[PDB]
Amino acid sequence: RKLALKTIDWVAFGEIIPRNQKAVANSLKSWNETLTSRLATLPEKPPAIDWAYYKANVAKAGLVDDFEKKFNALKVPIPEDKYTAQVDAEEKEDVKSCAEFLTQSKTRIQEYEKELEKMRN
Amino acid sequence: VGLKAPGIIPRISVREPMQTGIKAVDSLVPIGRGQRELIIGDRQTGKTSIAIDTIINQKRFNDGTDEKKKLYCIYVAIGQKRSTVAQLVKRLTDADAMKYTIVVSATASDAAPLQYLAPYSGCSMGE
Amino acid sequence: KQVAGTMKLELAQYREVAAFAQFGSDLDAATQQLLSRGVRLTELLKQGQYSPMAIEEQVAVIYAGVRGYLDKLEPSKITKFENAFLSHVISQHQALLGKIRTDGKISEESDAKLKEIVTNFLAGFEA
Amino acid sequence: DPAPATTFAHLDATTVLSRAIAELGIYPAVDPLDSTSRIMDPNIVGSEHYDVARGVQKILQDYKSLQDIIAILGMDELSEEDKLTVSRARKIQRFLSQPFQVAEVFTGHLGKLVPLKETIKGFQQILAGEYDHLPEQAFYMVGPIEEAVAKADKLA
Amino acid sequence: DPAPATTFAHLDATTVLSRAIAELGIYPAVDPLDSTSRIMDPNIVGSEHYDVARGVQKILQDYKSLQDIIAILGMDELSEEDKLTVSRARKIQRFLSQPFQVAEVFTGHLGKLVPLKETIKGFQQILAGEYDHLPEQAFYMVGPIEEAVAKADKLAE
Amino acid sequence: QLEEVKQASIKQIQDAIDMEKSQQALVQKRHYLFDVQRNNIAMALEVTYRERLHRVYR
Amino acid sequence: DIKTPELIIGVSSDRGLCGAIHSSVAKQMKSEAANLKEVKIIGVGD
Repeated sequence: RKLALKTIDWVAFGEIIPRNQKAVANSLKSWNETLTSRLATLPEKPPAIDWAYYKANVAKAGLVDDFEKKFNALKVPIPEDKYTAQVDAEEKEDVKSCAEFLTQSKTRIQEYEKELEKMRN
Repeated sequence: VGLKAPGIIPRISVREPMQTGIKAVDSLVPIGRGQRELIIGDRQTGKTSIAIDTIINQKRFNDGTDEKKKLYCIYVAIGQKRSTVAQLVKRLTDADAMKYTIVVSATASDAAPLQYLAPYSGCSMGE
Repeated sequence: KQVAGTMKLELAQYREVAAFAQFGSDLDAATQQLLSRGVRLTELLKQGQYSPMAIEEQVAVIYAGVRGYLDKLEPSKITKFENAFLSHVISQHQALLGKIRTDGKISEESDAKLKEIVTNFLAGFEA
Repeated sequence: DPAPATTFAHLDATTVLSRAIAELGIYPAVDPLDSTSRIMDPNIVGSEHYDVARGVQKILQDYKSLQDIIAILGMDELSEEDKLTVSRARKIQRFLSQPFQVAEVFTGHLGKLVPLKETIKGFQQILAGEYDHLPEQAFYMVGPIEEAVAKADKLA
Repeated sequence: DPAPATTFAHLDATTVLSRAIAELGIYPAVDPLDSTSRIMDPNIVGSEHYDVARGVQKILQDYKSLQDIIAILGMDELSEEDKLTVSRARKIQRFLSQPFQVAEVFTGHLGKLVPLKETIKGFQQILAGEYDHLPEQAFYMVGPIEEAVAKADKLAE
Repeated sequence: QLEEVKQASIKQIQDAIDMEKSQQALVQKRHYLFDVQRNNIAMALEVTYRERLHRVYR
Repeated sequence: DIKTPELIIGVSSDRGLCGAIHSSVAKQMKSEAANLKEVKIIGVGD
């Protein structure tokens, strides 16, 4: 693991015209920050083991080898995705925003500015 | 140990800072190196802590490759029971700042001259 | 030196303003600010048990308060902020950190880098 | 006295029973700004403890600062928040008063023993000022905070 | 302490620097109402000096008396004539403060020095209560009084 | 006369501003929100796999 | 007798270092203050 990245956007937070999440985003960013700091903290890697020399200094040297093989050959799986609708249940609710609220909002605007012109006249 | 202090001439006064990571310290009673400064206070206020964190702090400097900030740390423990000391050692260990560190330890135990001597010892070692 | 001179001074009054026209309770904004600020600075220097740090960071955060930028907030959030601010800068303004460390000083530019950064960080702290 | 002075070095937990406090009648008679434990740490025993304490230690510490000015002045023309807090500090003090099961003969009072949580809770609550609409003495010789509550009723 | 006590005998001019005053931050940090020369004179230092000093010393001493009210009973607050003196003393104090001339390295204050008459005079003006329209901090850490006047101006911003 | 002139002037630009400010925000900030969280999600897991490879070997 | 469905003002001294005069008024103005429309208060003394 390894995971990529989007910066704070406070404008975003407030707006969520899916009302059922309005609070959540404020809290959810702060949950994020928990991860953000936590990841920035740690490195990815320990070292490894020179089993040859440790076998020299372990008289039960079989052990070093056995655990060596199992460990070094082993790879444990990255904590696995369960959710990826985020992108989606957004970008669709972002259309929800645009088309649905874009159109209605832009069409309203036009009438306003249309009467003003003649009101400047 | 009994080697006496040098003269005037083999010195050059300070003009380096010395840093502890302790904001207050470094700021307000800003310290340099070669100096002498009293830590004065009562008991386990992290009595020690003060030193420790500083030392740990020097770790990054010791992780520097300086010798302007790469600071070899010397800890004289006078009268400090082994347990305390143990913890202490351990703390450094944990911090492993110990690698650039002597810990001269005359714990609580030690027949009196021993505690007495230790500083001087540390001193020679530091000179 | 750049923040601290002033700060020391400021604290001096701040501490002082506990004694003239106060032994413990009274009011006026000008001065209240000084207190507020002061209180903040207190936090800002308030560095709990266990804390090795690097000076520019320290300055970094210090700068925020000195340059009056959080006065607003409560102490409680300072620390939190400070931390937060730290990963932020650490990460991002690692650039900047590079610089400040380098210059041994904060250049005016680096300052500016702070100014927006901090403001923004604060803002980010919201916003 | 040098003897104790030395001793401290060897301590790890210090129990200062405090006669002043004792004079305040209290058994418990400790003064924990004195009675300190190296092993009292945000570390070793939680910060909650520490902090809840730090507020307490603080408040008390401040209070300790205050009593003397107050000694003259009372707290009368001295800020109410302080008044509150002082009283609270004290309440907390009182709340620390704890009966002795062994010395029920001595105390009259019947021992109390309080597991940690209720301990935390207690202070956190008092600290919350939640309790505070209450009598100081309610906090006296309690067991858990409930008992103070119980007692509050019993008072008022 | 017996030793200094003895020492005193030998001394004919004593500078007792007051750490409290030092704690009051000053530099002039001195004890002033203790820093003497038995050899101050209305003749030899002339009476002007002498008197000025004595008056001053007095006022400071007086001021000290006023301290007694103020710590617990008011600090921009009580009676006012005394205020007048308080402030005056305070100015005097500030004026008594003079920059350090090498610890400009530390302070950034260029040290100052004032030969005697301008000084005596100096205080006399203050004594004359001239600068009362003028306020305190302008007086701090100066050499001659003008510099304080100047400082006032800088301060009016 | 002059009153009505300004009354429509206010109301008209008012609805121009507020609607156009609504429009611009929603795209970016919602775009915002999606990528931010993804961020957060993904990060965690990076660490969590890794840390462990340490923890274990230790 | 007079009435209104509707100048809450208290009177205090300028200075303390006297009783609970202040405390009282301080209290009792506020003690009121919730109840009433045109909530506005005037303080004589300080």
